[PDB]
Amino acid sequence: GTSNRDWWPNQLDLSILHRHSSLSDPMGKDFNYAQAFEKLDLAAVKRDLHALMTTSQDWWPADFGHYGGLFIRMAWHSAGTYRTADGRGGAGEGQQRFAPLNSWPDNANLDKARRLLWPIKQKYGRAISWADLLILTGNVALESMGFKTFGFAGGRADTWEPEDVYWGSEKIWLELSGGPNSRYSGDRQLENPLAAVQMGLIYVNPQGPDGNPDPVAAARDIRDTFARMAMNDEETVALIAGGHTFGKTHGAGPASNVGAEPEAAGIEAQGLGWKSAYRTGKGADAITSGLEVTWTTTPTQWSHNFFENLFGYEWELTKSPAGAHQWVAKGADAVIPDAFDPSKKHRPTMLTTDLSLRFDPAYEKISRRFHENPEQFADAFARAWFKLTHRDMGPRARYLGPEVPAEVLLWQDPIPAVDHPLIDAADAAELKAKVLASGLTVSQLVSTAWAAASTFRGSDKRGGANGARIRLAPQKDWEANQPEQLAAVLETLEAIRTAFNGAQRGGKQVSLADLIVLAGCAGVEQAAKNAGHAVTVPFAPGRADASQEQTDVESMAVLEPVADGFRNYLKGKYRVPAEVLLVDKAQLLTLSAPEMTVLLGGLRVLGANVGQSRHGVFTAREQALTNDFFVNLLDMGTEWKPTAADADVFEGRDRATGELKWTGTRVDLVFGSHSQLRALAEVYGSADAQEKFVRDFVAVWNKVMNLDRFDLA
Amino acid sequence: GTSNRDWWPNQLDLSILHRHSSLSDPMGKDFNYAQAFEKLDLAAVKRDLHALMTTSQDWWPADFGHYGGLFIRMAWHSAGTYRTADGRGGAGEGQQRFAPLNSWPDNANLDKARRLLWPIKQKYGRAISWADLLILTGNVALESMGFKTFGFAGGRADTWEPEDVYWGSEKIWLELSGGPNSRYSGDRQLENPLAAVQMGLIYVNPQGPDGNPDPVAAARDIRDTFARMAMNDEETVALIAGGHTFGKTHGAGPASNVGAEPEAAGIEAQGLGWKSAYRTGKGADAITSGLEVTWTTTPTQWSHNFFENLFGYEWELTKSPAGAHQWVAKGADAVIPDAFDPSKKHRPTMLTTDLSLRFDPAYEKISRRFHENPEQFADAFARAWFKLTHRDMGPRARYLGPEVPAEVLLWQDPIPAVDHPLIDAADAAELKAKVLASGLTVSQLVSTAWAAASTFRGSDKRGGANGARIRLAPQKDWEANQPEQLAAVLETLEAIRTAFNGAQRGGKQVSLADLIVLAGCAGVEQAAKNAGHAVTVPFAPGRADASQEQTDVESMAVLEPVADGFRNYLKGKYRVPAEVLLVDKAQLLTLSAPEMTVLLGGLRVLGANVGQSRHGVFTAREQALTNDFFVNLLDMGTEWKPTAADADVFEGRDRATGELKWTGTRVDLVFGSHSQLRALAEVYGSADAQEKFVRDFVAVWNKVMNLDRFDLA
Ligand code: HEM
Ligand code: HEM
Ligand SMILES: [Cl-]
Ligand SMILES: [Cl-]
Ligand code: NA
Ligand code: NA
Repeated sequence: GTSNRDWWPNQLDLSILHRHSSLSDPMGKDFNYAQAFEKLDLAAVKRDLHALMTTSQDWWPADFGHYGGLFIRMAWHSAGTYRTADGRGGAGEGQQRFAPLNSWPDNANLDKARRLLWPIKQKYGRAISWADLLILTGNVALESMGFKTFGFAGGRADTWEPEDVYWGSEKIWLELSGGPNSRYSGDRQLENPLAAVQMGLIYVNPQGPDGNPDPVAAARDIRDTFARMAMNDEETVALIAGGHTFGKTHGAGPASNVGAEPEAAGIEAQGLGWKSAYRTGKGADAITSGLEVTWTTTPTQWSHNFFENLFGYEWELTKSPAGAHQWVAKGADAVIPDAFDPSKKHRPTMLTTDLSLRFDPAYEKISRRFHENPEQFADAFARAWFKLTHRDMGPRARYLGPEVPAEVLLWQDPIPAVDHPLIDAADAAELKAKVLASGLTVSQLVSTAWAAASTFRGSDKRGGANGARIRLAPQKDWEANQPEQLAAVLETLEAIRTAFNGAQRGGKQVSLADLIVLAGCAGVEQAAKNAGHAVTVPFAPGRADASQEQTDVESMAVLEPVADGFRNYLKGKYRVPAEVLLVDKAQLLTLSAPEMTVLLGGLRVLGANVGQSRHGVFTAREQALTNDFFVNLLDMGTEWKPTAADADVFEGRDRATGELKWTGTRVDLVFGSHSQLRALAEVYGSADAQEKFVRDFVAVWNKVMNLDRFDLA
Repeated sequence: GTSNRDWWPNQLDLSILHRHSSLSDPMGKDFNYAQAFEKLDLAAVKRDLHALMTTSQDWWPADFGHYGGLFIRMAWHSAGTYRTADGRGGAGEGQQRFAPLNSWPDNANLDKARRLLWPIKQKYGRAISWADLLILTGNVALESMGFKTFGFAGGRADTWEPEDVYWGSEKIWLELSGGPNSRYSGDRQLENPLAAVQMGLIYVNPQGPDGNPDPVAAARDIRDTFARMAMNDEETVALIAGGHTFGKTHGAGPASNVGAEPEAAGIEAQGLGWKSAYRTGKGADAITSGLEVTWTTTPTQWSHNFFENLFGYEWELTKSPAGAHQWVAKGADAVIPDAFDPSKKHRPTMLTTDLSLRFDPAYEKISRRFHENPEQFADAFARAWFKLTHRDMGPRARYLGPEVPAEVLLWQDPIPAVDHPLIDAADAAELKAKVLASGLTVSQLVSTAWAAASTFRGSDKRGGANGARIRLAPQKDWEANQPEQLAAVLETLEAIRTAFNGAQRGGKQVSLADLIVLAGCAGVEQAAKNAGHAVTVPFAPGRADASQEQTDVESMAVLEPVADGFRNYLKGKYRVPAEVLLVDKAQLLTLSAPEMTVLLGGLRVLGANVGQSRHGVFTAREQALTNDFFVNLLDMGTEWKPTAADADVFEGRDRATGELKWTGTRVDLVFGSHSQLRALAEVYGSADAQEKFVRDFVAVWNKVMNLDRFDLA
């Protein structure tokens, strides 16, 4: 059946904004996963998981009698899709069980691992999500094998459909770089927001870059992709060596024996895939990656044998039974156990990417320290494993259950506890009046609170106004935030804060994070009053202020808005049309298409544009909250043409006289072009809509102010 | 950006079941369009529309000074996408304003018509939908030009995104027949459910079949496509000749002058398309279809001149200025007015498809009768226009406003008024007890009520249990309905009804339509009791019994389920996989994916399958309402293989013993295969879910029972 995407393959796609509707969710409207999980008997789940580790199923027999390596791999891949650039991927939504991840070549035979878990998922039902269970299973694997983990938080609610993520443009699984849809350009520069070297891989190719088995050049790919997953060199070595302390790879015969991935398999496969024609197709004969490597002498027990072997032997190149490049210690005795035959032993083997940890000079220093000090290795690995598997879980306030680690980590963008009474409604009213009396304008107030709150992204639940990090490095100097205007606003607000707090009794004080938000509320209230309407914008106190020392500046860089259509801002010139970047930003802000539409048309007339640009300011009463944007955008009396100077800026002229009325960008004019967006703009641009517009504006404004407020959840 | 549809183009698509979520709807959850419309001042709207008719705008000047022709065309195209095979298309959702219809070649320049109506839409806002306004504007055009309409009903709520409709498989707009994706095969047999001859046409090609200007062969296409749109010969001739009493076509220069359709046009085009480089690009120079025909001597006034000209002249083949085939009157004087120059006149002209009305023998007899009896023509066209524009609106209970015609029409599938007191709760308890005492089984009761209620389709809102049409021709004889079993159930229920009604006082009686549904409720209650649960199923009385003379048997045929996965029924072999047919039926029933899931798993264990098939009856307690379907479908102890005899039937065998446990179809096993469906099935198949399953089952059962209950809405 031919579809709209077939006829108009470049039209903007809005369906990303209406994923995750109540229609696709089996749970009731009022289901609260946190409440369910808080009553789980986590200890009982962990006992069942422990027993599972050594209870082999004949349809996928356990290597060495123990599923722990499989399950660590499973949990690492669940977490390993994460990209810092947009926060997408990661374990936090259990997306490994949906397309396309459930069928990525790097996730081969993890469909077996998930299926092994069904009896436990079934037993506990809605009290443990799949997302939580994949991570918990990896922790219990670790623990069962003698490794002390750093802790565990629950609270990853399940999702019910695929997320829309850009994973690349290649049309062939695993395509080597340099093709028509190459993710590389220049001197091996991977395109943002991608964090893997080939389509369908987690990070790197285990044989080496595009299959070339050079440990030195592989190290460059590891470093780059791990950095794009928020891990530095120490964390990267710890994670790779830690994980390869356990289990084995699977490459017993040629890869051509392996059949269709799950999404392509027949219905009788019942959601499994990669059925293999090689011998028994499983167990001793398993084929997963096509490598055949077993790292340590005790693959079911924590040890420091990975680095003993890596440093203790000299390595030579060889091929697995499927023909993949890997390495063997030919000088070694046969000390590595066989997974099924107690009468066989094997020499040590390593991947090309393992040898990277010894032959890249920076890695070698770290690997040597871990080798000589395996207690340092074990702490670094525990910490990095916790970070890997919680990186996309959001603020610590989301963490559930009895094993949450008490240590506060810099990467968590931590918010100090509030130890004092909060402002009440009367206090908030007094502060709103003081802000408006200071001389700060509607535009200043709205722009500042927007800048503070709109760094939130729901992909990894980082960002938002909590912390008052707008006042700190680097947010204070981001171009989108108008650093000299911002500095003057914050000085005024800080003076108001000092005066209020100095006048109080009995410990009551307001944070600057709360005041920035409250002051934006006052701006919105004043804008409505400018338009002849009395409204109260809701405000919830309880944000706290983080310090510069509690703020990782380099980690915060990926939150910088380089495109913010809601402020008509584009930091430079991108291949991606600006209207596409708008929808992407709306998706990160968790906005539907109606909410995006109302919010943008109101921000335009409140004076939120960077630089005070006139683009899209389709009103003669700027700083009044009206539906002017929509009424004037939709007026057929105005004709629109791209300017000679810039094809992405448009002039709106009176159709009869030629008189210049307005200018606008693609972000502005898409609302008059796109057939779904224009239908929305019509609702808000109708003569009966002034009350609706104001109410819907205030509701979406409040939603944005509260995106990071999981303390109130 | 590579998507799941790219990697797995044949995987089942569930997004169709989650269109139209509250996420995409700008109106609040509680907006009630019927209530808004009821308060509109329709008379004020109609005065505005009358004024618009001759208010010419320079960007699209009115032909002859009057937009009426353009607007009748616009309304005829809004309604003209309708197909009886599935009920999809039609005017009832205002889909003309969204892709792909807004950009179909046959809808060229209707983007201008819709834009002319923005100021009226804007003025009245939410109280008049676009869907209603398109139809209203066509009525006003008719009225304005001297034609008295049969009436008008409001009530078509707006929608906010494209419907998913199969419009064909061609990848080229307007592709002629016999291509790789041909919609024709055999002896010009058009594939169901399609009702147009080429992709992007409303019905037929105005030049003739595949462009061949043969009025006789064109007549064959007209008859077939119009019958696929629920119109017989009399209605077809009345509509074409009525419509072409007005206005003109547009073909002033070569079609190569006309630019991108709306969905492909530049952002500066602000939602319009087909910009033309020919002279002024508009008005006297307009190009729409490429034909240049004006039918009558008074194109802005109702007349009898269409049939005078059709019969009064002999016709010669000629070419328009764009090169299209059309016809000109031999020897005629220049009597037809020019649209813009009062000093020019033109000879009568006709389309190939107009000449069909004279040269097809059956049409000629009707056209002659209308020529000789123009009052008969006027009444037939009025009646047909009402039917055209209301065919997809559903029961008369949905019709709103002061111009609804009182006459009840056979095509409306009419339901007699209720003139008596309804049964109360005590009476319903008494009847349920009589039903369960009769010996009728759970399977009988559930199957009968399912058969009665599941004929509903939300595309055109036909069907459903109101009317008790299951007892009439043709529903009583449909194979899916198990005619012999059904007859024995109905006999028993009709005896219960007669006895109850005979014992009443004061006019109280129960209809058989209500009793059928109440008896199904009793079956579900009994099934719950069988499973050890205390459940009460909701029941709302007030259905009435329609007569055979109120039930057009030929129109009812299109409602026959030839595939009903809910009963594991497939009438024959289709190209389309059975699971795809299931999702299609769930969409017609207005179900989401969770609702489809719960409903099918419950129906299986209640004994709803046609023929008492054991396919998918994964329980050892048939006729008990449990979640056995899900728990047993998801048991990894069972292995599934297609049978040697039929690849679409599967055996489930104990994996260790080889013993046969179950059989299933594709409909059954898709719930264990498709990654989104299996996630749903896992919720219902978990140890904590028996209560949720029962409660969600009873809710979706009741939803299905009430689909046509617009008397309660
Ligand atoms: C440069 C990064 C990495 C590469 C290229 C890599 C590559 C692979 C490959 C090719 C296998 C074999 C899959 C199979 O054939 O069964 C695998 C196995 C495994 N990997 Fe990694 N890996 C990386 C990092 C990780 C990390 C960060 C962890 C966890 C902290 C991890 C843990 C595991 C485990 C436990 C297995 C064994 C699976 C089993 O016993 O069934 N790896 N790795
Ligand atoms: C065999 C079925 C039909 C065919 C092939 C047909 C074809 C066409 C075409 C080619 C045009 C010219 C479009 C343009 O260039 O602007 C048109 C115009 C029009 N048609 Fe039809 N038509 C059909 C049925 C109908 C019906 C059922 C109605 C209404 C009851 C209708 C009402 C009109 C009107 C009023 C116009 C004039 C538009 C104007 O003045 O701008 N037609 N038709
Ligand atoms: Cl994601
Ligand atoms: Cl439709
Ligand atoms: Na994420
Ligand atoms: Na329809």
